[PDB]
Amino acid sequence: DLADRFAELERRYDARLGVYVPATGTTAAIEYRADERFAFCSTFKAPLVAAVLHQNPLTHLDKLITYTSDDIRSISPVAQQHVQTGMTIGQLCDAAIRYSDGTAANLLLADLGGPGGGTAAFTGYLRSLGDTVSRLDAEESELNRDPPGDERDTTTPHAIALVLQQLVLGNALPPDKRALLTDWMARNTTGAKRIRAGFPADWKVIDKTGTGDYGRANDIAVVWSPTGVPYVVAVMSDRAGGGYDAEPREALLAEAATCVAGVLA
Repeated sequence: DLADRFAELERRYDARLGVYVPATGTTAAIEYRADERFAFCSTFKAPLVAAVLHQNPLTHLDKLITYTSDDIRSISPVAQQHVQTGMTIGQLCDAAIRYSDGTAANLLLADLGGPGGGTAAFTGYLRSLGDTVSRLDAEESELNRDPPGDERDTTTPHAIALVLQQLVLGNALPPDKRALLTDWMARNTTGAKRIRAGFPADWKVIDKTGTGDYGRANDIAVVWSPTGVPYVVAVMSDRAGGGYDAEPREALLAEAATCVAGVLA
């Protein structure tokens, strides 16, 4: 059965794999370790942008945010080029999703306001959507440690898949805001070797990745069949057993996604 295939990927990659695909009118749910916790890594940046879209009118996307060198934390491919000029909220949303810009994500968290530099506001947003599992505790920083077993900054494939489904396919955002989220995810630059690589080229794929130490490698996606039928695919992985320096394995996520594609096609 399907569980056997995922368990075989775990054995082969020396990894823990989590998979969830919400049930639909056309498919039963796919679940493997779907209610086990995995580090968000950068996958929270997609619902983060949704929180920002939700909390403001769309005119807010043109608000210019300025910041300094002291705000550059973690890989920030876009934000590192605009220290002098600043970036709009919309530009930050773009960067946070499409380039996993950490500084962009921290500035969006700030834009949410409230305690913890926005991490509470973000978590409250998830709570609002019906997610009582996921939590963000910590801003982006390349100095962050997050050892296995710590519940901080974690979600579950089940929880994050239901969130993404509400955001992109459901009614959590009005259509004008929904379209921006979808488009940013559709033009992501970081995901070509994960879920995208497990689905035939005639499927549409939009996604948001995350990568971390302990071999952490995640991808959350919405896919559309060649006949236009959408599904949400969350695949999360780590290799806590190999320690801090365990290599993330994108191919694990591609191959999990291949299994999923088989069930859905």
